[PDB]
Amino acid sequence: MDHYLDIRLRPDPEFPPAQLMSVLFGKLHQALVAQGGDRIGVSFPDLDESRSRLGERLRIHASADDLRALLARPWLEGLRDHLQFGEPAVVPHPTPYRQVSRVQAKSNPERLRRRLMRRHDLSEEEARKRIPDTVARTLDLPFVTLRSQSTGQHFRLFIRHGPLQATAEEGGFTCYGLSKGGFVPWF
RNA sequence: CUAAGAAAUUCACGGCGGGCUUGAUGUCCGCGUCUACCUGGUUCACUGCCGUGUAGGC
Repeated sequence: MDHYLDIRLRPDPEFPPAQLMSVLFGKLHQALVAQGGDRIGVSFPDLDESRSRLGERLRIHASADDLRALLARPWLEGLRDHLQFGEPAVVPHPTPYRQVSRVQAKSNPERLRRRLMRRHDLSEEEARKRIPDTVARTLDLPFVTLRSQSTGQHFRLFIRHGPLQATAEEGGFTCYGLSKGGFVPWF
């Protein structure tokens, strides 16, 4: 979209940058659910996929002026000191097919044992013998702390930038989920 | 090529007993331990679509 807002976090000695990225993402999710718009894209530049750390930048995509003003205010609700955001400028158009989307993994076999026991396959000890073992525990690289709101606990969130094959531009949804679920123009 | 050249000391045994170390004593006075400080990077869970497996929500 043509309403991008790059945000560059100011270096603060008291706070690590991912600890503020989690608060920025939480305020963005809370005030993005609160509006009437449904598909508002979110992209993560400065990605650095060699040292396994998320970037210090963040951009939005919303095909309106009033909606992009609402989301310029939304991620900046109350903080006003740690963001140091920019101005909405006219975007270039390479669009190299890069789609950013959520992924999920299973590292707790006891939840699978609970689901096996108390929902479908009513047993006591067949569950612990049959499938699980202390092996094949997955992992995913970009972490977001993301404390919950509606009676929840601290749970990570993992995201993937897709294939950057520069051949064409396939149309997709702007956002599926909290922030991003589709393709965005990548710079 | 040596004050050279050689060589069986061998046997036995009862050290015994007796005894009052005694009393006496004033260690004793003094004292300033001060000063400063980010545990923090770090709670990958709960429960469900689902016969596995692998999609999703917060």
